[PDB]
Amino acid sequence: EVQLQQSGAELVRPGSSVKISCKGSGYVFSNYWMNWVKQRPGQGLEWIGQIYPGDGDTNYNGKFKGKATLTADKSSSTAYMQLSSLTSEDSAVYFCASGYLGENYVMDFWGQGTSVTVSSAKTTPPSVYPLAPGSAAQTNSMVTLGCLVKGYFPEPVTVTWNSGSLSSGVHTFPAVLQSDLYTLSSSVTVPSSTWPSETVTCNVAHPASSTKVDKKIVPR
Amino acid sequence: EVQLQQSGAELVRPGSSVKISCKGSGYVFSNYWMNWVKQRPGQGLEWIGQIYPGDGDTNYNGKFKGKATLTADKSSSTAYMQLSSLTSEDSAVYFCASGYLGENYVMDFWGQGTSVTVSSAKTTPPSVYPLAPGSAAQTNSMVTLGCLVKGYFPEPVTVTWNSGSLSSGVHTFPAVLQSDLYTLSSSVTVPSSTWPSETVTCNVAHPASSTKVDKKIVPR
Amino acid sequence: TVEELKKLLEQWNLVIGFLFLTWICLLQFAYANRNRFLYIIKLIFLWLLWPVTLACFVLAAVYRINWITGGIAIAMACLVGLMWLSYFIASFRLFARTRSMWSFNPETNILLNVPLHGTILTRPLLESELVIGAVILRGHLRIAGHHLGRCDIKDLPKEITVATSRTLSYYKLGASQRVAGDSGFAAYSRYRIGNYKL
Amino acid sequence: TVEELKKLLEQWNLVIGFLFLTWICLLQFAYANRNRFLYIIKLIFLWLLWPVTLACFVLAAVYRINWITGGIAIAMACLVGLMWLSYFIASFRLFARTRSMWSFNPETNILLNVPLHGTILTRPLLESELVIGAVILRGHLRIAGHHLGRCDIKDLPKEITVATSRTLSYYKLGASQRVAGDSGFAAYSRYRIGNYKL
Amino acid sequence: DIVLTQSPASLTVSLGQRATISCRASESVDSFGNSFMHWYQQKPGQPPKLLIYRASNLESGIPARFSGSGSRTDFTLTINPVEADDVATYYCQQSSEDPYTFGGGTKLEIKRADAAPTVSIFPPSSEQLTSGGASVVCFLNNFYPKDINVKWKIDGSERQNGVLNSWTDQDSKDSTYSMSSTLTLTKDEYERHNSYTCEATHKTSTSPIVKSFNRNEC
Amino acid sequence: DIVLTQSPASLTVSLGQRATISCRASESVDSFGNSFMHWYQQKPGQPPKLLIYRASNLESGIPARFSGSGSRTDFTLTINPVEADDVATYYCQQSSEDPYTFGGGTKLEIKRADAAPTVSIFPPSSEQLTSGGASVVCFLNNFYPKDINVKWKIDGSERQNGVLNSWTDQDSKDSTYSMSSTLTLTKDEYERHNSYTCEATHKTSTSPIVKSFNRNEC
Repeated sequence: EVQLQQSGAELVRPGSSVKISCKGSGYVFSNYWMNWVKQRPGQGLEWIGQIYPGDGDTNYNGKFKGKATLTADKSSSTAYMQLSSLTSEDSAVYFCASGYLGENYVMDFWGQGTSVTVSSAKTTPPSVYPLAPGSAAQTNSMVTLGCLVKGYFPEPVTVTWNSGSLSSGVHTFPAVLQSDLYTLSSSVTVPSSTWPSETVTCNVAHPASSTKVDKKIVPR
Repeated sequence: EVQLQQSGAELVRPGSSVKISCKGSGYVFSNYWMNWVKQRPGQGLEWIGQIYPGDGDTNYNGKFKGKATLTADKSSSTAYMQLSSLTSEDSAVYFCASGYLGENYVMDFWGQGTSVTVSSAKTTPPSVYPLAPGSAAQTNSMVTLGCLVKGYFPEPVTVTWNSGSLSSGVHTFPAVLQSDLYTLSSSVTVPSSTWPSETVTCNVAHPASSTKVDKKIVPR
Repeated sequence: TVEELKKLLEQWNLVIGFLFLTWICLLQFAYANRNRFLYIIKLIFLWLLWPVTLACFVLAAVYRINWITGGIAIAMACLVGLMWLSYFIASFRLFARTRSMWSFNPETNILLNVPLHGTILTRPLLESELVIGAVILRGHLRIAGHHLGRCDIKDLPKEITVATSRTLSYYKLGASQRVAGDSGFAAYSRYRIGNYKL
Repeated sequence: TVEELKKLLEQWNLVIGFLFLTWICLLQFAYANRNRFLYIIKLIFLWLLWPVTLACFVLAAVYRINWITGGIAIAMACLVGLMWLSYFIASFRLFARTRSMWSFNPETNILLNVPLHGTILTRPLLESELVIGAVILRGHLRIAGHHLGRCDIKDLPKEITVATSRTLSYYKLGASQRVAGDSGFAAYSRYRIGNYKL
Repeated sequence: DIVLTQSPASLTVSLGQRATISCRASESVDSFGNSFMHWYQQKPGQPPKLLIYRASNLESGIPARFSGSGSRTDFTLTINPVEADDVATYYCQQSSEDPYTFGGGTKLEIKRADAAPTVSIFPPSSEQLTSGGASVVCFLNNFYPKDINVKWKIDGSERQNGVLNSWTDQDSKDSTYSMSSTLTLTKDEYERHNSYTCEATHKTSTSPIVKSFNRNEC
Repeated sequence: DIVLTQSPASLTVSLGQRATISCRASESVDSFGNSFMHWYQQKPGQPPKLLIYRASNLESGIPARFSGSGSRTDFTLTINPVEADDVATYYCQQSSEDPYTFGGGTKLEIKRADAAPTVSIFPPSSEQLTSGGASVVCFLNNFYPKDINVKWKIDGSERQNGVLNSWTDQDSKDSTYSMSSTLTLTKDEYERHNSYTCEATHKTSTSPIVKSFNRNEC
């Protein structure tokens, strides 16, 4: 089973350089091509260049010629991409793909993606607040609860409920930027018999600031 | 890693029939040929016949035509050989072999072998006795010990010392038939400092009669 | 008798020029893998010139300048007759073993007869091998470097390889390997060279 | 003028019979994979009859019965000259791309140029494919069904496939798989069809 | 560089019908004996998934509902049965020349039955109050279509500033939408008024659904 | 049926020299373009191991010290370097006709330096005595060559019956032999005499090595 695993999240100041990693397992890494597809958060995909670890031959697109440098190491079975002279335009998600037969013109299996943010804003730990129907609890046929995550940077953040044991009726709303800080909301619905019989909790994981919060919610 | 595993030991009365099993793992069993090589204890190898599990095609030698029947099952990935009208001549060891590419004229990997004994003698549990230098212990530069296994049937029997932790200077002598019973001897040598500092033991395992003996030896 | 012999000589020069043109076209483009139409045309010329060659030799044998050219003409006639009958014998044995029209191709001497999905596909072979490899390469069977169609690892457990004289090799499936994609490795090893024809 | 014209007609009949015999031998056995000696012989006849065919056509053009056969002779002469120059152009481009003597074989239009252990082995190809499979089968490399020698999985990470006009495909190693034996699956996928010649 | 153009930029189809996506090209795409045209499917948060390669071959592991069409100037991706899991953005890519230019992208939408939104208003928590602020959040779940707006008023005074809206992508099970409107204000200004209500209007009904509360019962 | 004949039936070679094994055949072995001749190595207790297939190809996993020769009438297995682990029985097999007849088998022996046998006599145990018998065992370990005999006498009376000899196969480390001579007698008859001794003579010395004991010290 061939697969590709990249690094995590990268946050670098403008004018600096970043080195994205892509490695594969289950196949001869030296005989397979790379693609390094770039996708802006608002725009579509954009090809950058290819690299063959067997002989080090590298092909480029022309727009990224000099902006991106493709290097590979056969001993570690890992491919690298160096992005120098980074600006706010370079903030995008990069995917590395390869073919089943090792071809270069077909992209079969991809990576999970590497999000790169180019900004001068320092990381800020998220603040988690509970969201309950304080007025009268609205004990109707089906009542819903919520988890607010406000004031964090940068993206992304993972929100789950009771360690993933409640995946029904969950809606994780996308975050919106506000004064260099993101605000994210998540709403979940539960049967009126289950709440408040069992105290449910919303989990927040922010790897950029290492803020592991497990705040739980109760009636007023 | 392709491999072939057969059954254990078979002891059948003359005039009866036996069914030897041979199965393989790590390859498509339906596309590989069998050989079923027969080797007498005193004579050499002797080919019997081939079988192709994909279509059930069976080839024979002519001498075993009717004596041996080759059958295979694709669901269980196991090949079978039925030997009817057994006599004392049929007492031999049978090996099943196959090729790396699934060919029939080349035997690459074989099985551990299946010993078949055709006799009317009932199984007799082995009797284990110690063997020590009773006269004066002969405490010379290097003294040796022994383990006697007399009165068992049929072959084979496995003799080890202290669960295989003493494999240096060990000589397991072949057994000889005597009045329908076999007598086997095994001698081991140990440094004069080790004995009798640690009481060594000789292990005997006879799967035919399920006689597990762990008799240990001490000075007179 | 001066001008008419020259006129007929010019006609024969034009005729031999036309036959030279046909010879060059046959030797330059008439091949099975280059032009099927020209391949059939070359076969037709071979089949129609064999009896014409025999008749020309017997005509050059019945007439003679001396009893030297007659013996040479007889030798040429019997040699081409032997070649003719040998070619028919080989082609008839080939077409009795297999059921393909490739048996009459002088370019090929070894033929494959792999049936894929009920149709016996015939492809030429260059050498007779104990084991013949086969790759899939995303659902495109390529036994002996011959594209046969779309298939996966679940192939036919039998192959037959015919030759001009005897040599009806029988093969069977073996050594099946799969990859992350839709490719494969399963080859065919020969186990019998007997039971000729069908 | 009666008997000598008949005698020369008999000589021409014997000559045309001999040329028919050579034609039949060339069309029946003279092939690259059937008889190398006869293949070289057929090449020699082609190379020596091309200028002879051109000269015969110009001779049949300078003389005429009327101004109808002259135009036909001119057309045949220019057609065979065009074919001659086109064949030389194609062969010269082929021999400038690769470095093999197979460039002059009319039977083959696609050639492989795999170097195994320092020697560029040339094998004919029938079709141009995106990916070309390769099996080992106990240490006998069989790229495109062509036996090349003894090798194992540690192959050459490059292949080139030449054609008559442009089409210099470049391949690279990929999809390497091993088995319990000494066989393999590693194929070659094309990644560039540019940078012609060497 | 081939400039690939997709039409339409956004397409909506009823559940059970067929979808047709066309990708225009600047110049000829077919190479010598090959097309080198690919179609990719990308879900939000997931890497692109290859559907059709060479414009006529189905990718392994992909259901047989995807097919390709066109030759050397146009390429069409056809999905005869459409399912709730088929919502994504489809891209077209060419691999005949060195620049591997991608398509503009086509977002596929599913036309389903209208569903009334579920309005739930959540008053600010005490943790927010002791932190130094007060934010009220209104949740609208299980509604369709996308067109919806939220009206915020306090004590009869409609407010424009401080409200942030976040629309979720189409679900792969029931194909409904979810949106949240958060009004972040200061603590003192939050207690300067009396009533906080959330009014959500939708095309499914002429009367908007209202959720209201006060601070004198909490 | 091809009757394969091997010559010699048993071969001894010094350590470091080369071994040559020839396998005769009844009729022609080579088929149409192939030989179908195989060489196998079988150790005692282990299945046969293929060394050379088609009489000219080395088997994978086998050291390059094995080579094949001959064509269509004879086949020779050559081992240029011989090692202590090369002791086995070598067989030749043909696979050109339906009956896969095997060869007669050639046992390979290693010629090493002479070693004096180690003589150790073991008196019968009390467990044997209470079981109902009494058996004395003499052990001869680390000797070479095979030719050796044991003389059994009690109180000056040499005994022929009741002695069983068992020779072990050649070791793969020091290439020496081991043998055991067991004299199984009855308990009462065992105590009817006084002395029990084991005399082992070998070509390494004109004086045999003697081990003796009595029952009045045990």
